[PDB]
Amino acid sequence: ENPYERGPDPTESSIEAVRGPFAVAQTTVSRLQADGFGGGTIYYPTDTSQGTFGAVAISPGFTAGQESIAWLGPRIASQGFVVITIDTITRLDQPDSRGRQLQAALDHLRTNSVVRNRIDPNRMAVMGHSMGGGGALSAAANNTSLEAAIPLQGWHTRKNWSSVRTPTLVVGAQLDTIAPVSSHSEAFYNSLPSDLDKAYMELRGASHFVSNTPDTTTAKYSIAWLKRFVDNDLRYEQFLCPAPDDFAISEYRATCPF
Amino acid sequence: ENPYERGPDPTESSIEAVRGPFAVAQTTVSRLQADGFGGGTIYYPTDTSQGTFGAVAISPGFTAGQESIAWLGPRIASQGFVVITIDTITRLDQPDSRGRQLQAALDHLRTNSVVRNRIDPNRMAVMGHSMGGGGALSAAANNTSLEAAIPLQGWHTRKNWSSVRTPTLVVGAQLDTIAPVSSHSEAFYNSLPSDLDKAYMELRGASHFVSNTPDTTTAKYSIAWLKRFVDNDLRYEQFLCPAPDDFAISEYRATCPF
Repeated sequence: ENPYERGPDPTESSIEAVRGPFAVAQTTVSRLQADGFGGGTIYYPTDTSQGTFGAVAISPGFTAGQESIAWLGPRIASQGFVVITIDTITRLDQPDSRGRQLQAALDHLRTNSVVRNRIDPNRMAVMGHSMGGGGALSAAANNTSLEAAIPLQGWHTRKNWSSVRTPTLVVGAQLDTIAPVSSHSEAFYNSLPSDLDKAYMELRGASHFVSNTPDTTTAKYSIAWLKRFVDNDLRYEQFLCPAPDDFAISEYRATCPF
Repeated sequence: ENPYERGPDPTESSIEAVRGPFAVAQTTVSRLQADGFGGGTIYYPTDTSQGTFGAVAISPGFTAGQESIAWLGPRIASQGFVVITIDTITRLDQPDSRGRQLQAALDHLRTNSVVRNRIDPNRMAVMGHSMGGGGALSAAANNTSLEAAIPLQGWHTRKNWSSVRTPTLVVGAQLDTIAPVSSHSEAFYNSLPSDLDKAYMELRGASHFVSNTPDTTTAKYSIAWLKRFVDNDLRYEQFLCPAPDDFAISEYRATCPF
């Protein structure tokens, strides 16, 4: 029996829902309380009766604040995760620094009074938009114990991710002109190791900013990826393997079965 | 230019070599000659043309002698370091006492006629196996001027190392049942300050005693860590950031960029 399974068996409706089965609360980490990042908001399930949850840190991109990624916080946490949306030390920080800050935010959770007993500190994951997605890849490259990484329209000068050992879902936007998929997202996917459990999902017709307001395709597959790899939850593989038949997806690759 | 750089530009071959680019000589410190430790062997480079070298002290574990870590002495010294492998005052000394003895051995070097003019006493580091690695962590916490610390399969009853200010590489052995990584090595790493330059390297399939005979993965990354932090040698950051791909490493984390 998988001890990390949380919540009832999933369906298309359950993974598409704006709020999953877990009621959520939130707490604020001030810039002064944040060591190594710019503060953030932690969203967590209030129901502790099924045990501890994996933890996820999410970074915004260049010039952006938590508000550009905030919707992901409670939408993911309500599926059974402790999720921190961060602000960066400055909004001009580059991807490598964003990766250091994502790790600092995860480590903050280990001692945070509100959530220390709610997380399984051994099961953590990273996500981010654009430079924040470059930061998520950097954080995985620097920490092979992370269970999942999800760069959303990621931007980074670093194109070679052969060092990553963390299952990674790369989400590109077809019409992205800021972090074009050919030179960013797809290049990242192609340099991740052949053997790694990974996937590439390109969002049809989407601009670079698709992640900055609610997008059901982004949410449902991020949830499935986090469930499958943070929780080792085999109930969620069905949404990723084989490729889903989804008009919202213009290209797809995945190393199924995982 | 960094005045502390020593030796040719590094490669995987050079950091993996049993003997690096510097020829070495040795001198013995008798138990009677040793103030605050049980004696030792000092290995040092004979090439003085680049100036003085940083110094490193290495402690064995409980019940063990210098011979259980001796191979590390000339292997590290041949990369450009003055390295003393110690015996402890008694074989039953506990971790904090081993830390005091590591510092005493380092402080000995400035009084030793053979090597006193070969060292930079402002650039020193500590290492040790099991209780000796607990001693290295203690010595680091108790001397914020130390430049690097490397506990190898460290054992300590103290799990909270939040006061350490010295860049630390924690080397775990995946299958260790004596100082299991979950309750020793990883607990130490997780409690080191988030802001500290630090790394955790887990040796795949390794037992507690992997450090007691030559292990190339242990040597190469210890050398890279000492270079990066004792010498501030940026030529060695490439081996530590991002996670190396070695098969012999089952897990790696580091607070890159340093």
